[PDB]
Amino acid sequence: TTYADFIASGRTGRRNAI
Amino acid sequence: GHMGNAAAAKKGSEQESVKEFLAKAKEEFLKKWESPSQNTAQLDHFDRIKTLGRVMLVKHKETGNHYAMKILDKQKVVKLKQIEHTLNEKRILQAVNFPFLVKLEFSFKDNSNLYMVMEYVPGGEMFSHLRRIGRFSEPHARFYAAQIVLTFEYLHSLDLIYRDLKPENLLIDQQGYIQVTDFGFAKRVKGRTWTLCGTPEYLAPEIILSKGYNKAVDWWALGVLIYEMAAGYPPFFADQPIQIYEKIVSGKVRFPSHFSSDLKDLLRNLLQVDLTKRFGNLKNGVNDIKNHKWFATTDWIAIYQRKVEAPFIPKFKGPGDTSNFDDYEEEEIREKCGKEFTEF
Ligand SMILES: O=C(O)c1cccc2cnccc12
Repeated sequence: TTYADFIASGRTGRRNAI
Repeated sequence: GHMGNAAAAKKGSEQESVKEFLAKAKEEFLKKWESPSQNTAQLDHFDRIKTLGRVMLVKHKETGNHYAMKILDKQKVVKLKQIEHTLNEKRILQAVNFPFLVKLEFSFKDNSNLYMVMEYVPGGEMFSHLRRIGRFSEPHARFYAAQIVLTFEYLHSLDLIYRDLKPENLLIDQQGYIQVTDFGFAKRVKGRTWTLCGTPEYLAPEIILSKGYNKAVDWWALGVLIYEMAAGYPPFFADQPIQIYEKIVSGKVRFPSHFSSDLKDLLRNLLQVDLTKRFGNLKNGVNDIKNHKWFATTDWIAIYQRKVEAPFIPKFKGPGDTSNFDDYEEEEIREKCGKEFTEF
């Protein structure tokens, strides 16, 4: 599922800027 | 047509009143922009409480008011090539005035650090609430979105591009309204600009593709934010940024099945790769967004006046309560780089 893909991305935590 | 006479006259009059408000707000902004405030307090006026450079909860010794104190070591700003951004962020913060922008109450510097003391927003980041709750209902998402729309309408009228919209940068105050923080990538550019900056999930395609770009990147970012608030995850993600960027530029976006048709229509017009079709970038400006069906129930003036009952009030265990913020380390606080920071 899309939600599962999101968890698998490893980018669920706070995201840094470039 | 869509609107009868009465609604048409009401809408036109509202759009004219916006113009009149923005005109006065630009006058007020430019006066402070052209003569910024400096050295309005000092460190020993404050007890340091807890880490939230660095941002610390502090208590003003004489008023007991709490503040978030951003502490920046000058020599460390220099080595990281950030003098102009730091100067500019402070300059912007002391010149703007809007109900959804965090308020710089004091600033000062000393031999080692620069200090920005703003109103403490005790509710924490939207990011935490969104991950915890999972996703926001469309009315809940819309209440926040309306505040960003108004805030961008304000900033863009001052020729300010914000460039780092994301839930991490949106604080929730004690009444449940948003306070935008972190103007470190904002810039006062009338035309185009070219800097590669922002957060991967939120970058407009024209940034990724190394084009000159304009304030339309903020409207793209609003589309990403609305989607993330209502889905619980962003419209473009992947393991690594380069794969996210391929998705962003692809011109394709998929929506959860619980998204309303109105919301999908709005997002297809914000998340529009074609700058000639992207809402916020057309002849009708921000009005294409404000008048969209998804915002049909939004009373824009009531949002601005903060008269709308918020859908969510973070737990408020007291002033100086830090529980909506997470826990961090423990550093202490020690002339360096004097010329570089004269204007601060
Ligand atoms: O200005 C900030 O970045 C900031 C960061 C972390 C917590 C904050 C609480 N109140 C205001 C501002 C804050």
